Amino acid sequence: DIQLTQSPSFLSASVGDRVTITCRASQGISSYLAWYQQKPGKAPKLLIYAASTLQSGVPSRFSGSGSGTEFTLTISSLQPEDFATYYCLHLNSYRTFGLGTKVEIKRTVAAPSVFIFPPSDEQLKSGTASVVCLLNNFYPREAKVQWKVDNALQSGNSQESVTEQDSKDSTYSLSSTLTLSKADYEKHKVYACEVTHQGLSSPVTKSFNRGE
Amino acid sequence: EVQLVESGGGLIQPGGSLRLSCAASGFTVSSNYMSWVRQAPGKGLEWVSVIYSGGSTYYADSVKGRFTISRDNSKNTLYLQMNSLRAEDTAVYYCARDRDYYGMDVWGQGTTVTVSSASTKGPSVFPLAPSGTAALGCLVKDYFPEPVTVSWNSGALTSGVHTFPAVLQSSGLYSLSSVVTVPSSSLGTQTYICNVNHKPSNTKVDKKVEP
Amino acid sequence: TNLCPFGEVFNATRFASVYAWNRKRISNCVADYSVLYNSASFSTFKCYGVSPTKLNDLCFTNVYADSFVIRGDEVRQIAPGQTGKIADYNYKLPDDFTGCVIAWNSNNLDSKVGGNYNYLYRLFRKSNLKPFERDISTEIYQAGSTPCNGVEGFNCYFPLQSYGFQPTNGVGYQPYRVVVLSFEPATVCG
Ligand SMILES: *[C@@H]1O[C@H](CO)[C@@H](O)[C@H](O)[C@H]1NC(C)=O
Repeated sequence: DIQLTQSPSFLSASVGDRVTITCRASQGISSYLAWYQQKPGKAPKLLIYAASTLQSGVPSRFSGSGSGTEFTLTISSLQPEDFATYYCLHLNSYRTFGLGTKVEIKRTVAAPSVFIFPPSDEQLKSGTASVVCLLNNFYPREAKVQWKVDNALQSGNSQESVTEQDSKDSTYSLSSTLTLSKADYEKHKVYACEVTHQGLSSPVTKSFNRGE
Repeated sequence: EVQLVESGGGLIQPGGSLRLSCAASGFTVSSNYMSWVRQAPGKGLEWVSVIYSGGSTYYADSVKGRFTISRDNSKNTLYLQMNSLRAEDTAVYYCARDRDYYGMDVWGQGTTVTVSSASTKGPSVFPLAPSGTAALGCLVKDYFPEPVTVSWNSGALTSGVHTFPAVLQSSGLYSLSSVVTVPSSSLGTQTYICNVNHKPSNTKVDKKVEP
Repeated sequence: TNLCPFGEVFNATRFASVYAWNRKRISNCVADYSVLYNSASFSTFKCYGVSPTKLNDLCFTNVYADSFVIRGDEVRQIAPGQTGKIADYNYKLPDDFTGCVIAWNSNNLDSKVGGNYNYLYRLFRKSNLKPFERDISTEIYQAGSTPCNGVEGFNCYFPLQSYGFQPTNGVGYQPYRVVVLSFEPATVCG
């Protein structure tokens, strides 16, 4: 049991840059390592095997290098079609992939615009309340939604998802849903989501009072 | 030409069993190392199993005792027999030709396996009602299985639309949101309808979204 | 009265690649195996036919000493009933093996800064070896339906690969030297 750790999980860069992705083995594994590329909705592709050997037909800007404990994959001058996720893999009577590195398009910081949506009367009739918080067109990816209910910080009753980088402005959007039974939803007044983000000087809170 | 095509994926209940097939061209399956690799929704690649040209087989711990890799030389086809399936076995399954030290150079397009107790169900669509940029949308809640398609004004409204990845709730049903931002000046003058289509249940919903 | 030359197999300065594993035939001599077993310099000393401290008390028609180098994680494959690239394609012990498997880390001798590429093992083969089969072929391996005609390419692979032994390898990837003693009108006794 040799553990592979790939870093970073997310890397932002621009066309023409030199990007470096690292895979670290808990023990020296010589050249028993390969690198793969995967674009969304598509099958993996082999890039490099035996640590530094470039697979045939793979552009020469891709190169790999490894000592035994530290392996890096280097894209010498990033091309638009190189935005993708990259996985290192280790092998011998098994195959083990690393967690992966997503290479994303760099751009300037952009604060989200924040909206909160109360549950529709129609859904309430059915006995559940969904409160939704939208964070629209922000960059970078990292953002914190904190649901507050009558100023009690909520935990364990929310799920969120995030879009892929937008094809025209390279921003993300995020949607977080807070789910309550109707009875619980009726036993509280102020519903808020508080958003922390690098493009905001202070956290921004959008809220509403139940039934106003 | 060189090709791998994987079929056999579909919906199955926890505890059930399913056999995947991978039909190859341009190389000899029984002459090669052959792998299955999978990818759960929104997660990384996980190696599953390998067969050596001489017939030895190996398995990831997470499927050991439940999966069996095999092949049929006369059909140049590779198989993965999956028993005692679990919800977390839900993934796209790929086969690859495996060159060992030299890596996996030829991949299939993948086949989808879905393991779930849930039974087919169309979504409820609830408005995400708005309060120079306004936001509105539709909450597409409690459907199964994936996917749904969402459009706005029958395709006429595309700018500013974000349709978010579905989440899988603890109920076993899926929920998704689709939103658009518009000039707030148009909230009183433009009709905004979201068109929700869930073919597995043959369900179509248009829902007008207003203040 | 004469001593079996176990020293010149265990202490040989150079060891074979596993795919071309060496075989030494011990005949017409006396052997003290409890001196091997009392060496306490071997990380592996597993005997499969009969007790190791109880084998200085037996006779055999012929004793074979096979020796080679493999990586550490592969030493477990040198046992009856195992599978893997070594057991399947390089050196295969029978299911009814009677004998002893001895191994020790040889990182000090068989790895080099920069990497020692002299030790090779068979990577591609259509079918598994029979017990005690030695395949020294270097023909190009045909992984598809077109014959290779001695040219590496798509579906045409050189069948051997080299372990890159470096001293900074983890011990599972470091070189181990292995000696396999198999026990076959007596010629060798204790
Ligand atoms: C190998 O050499 C050492 C040093 O002389 C010796 O003690 C040992 O007995 C030798 N090994 C064998 C198997 O004779």
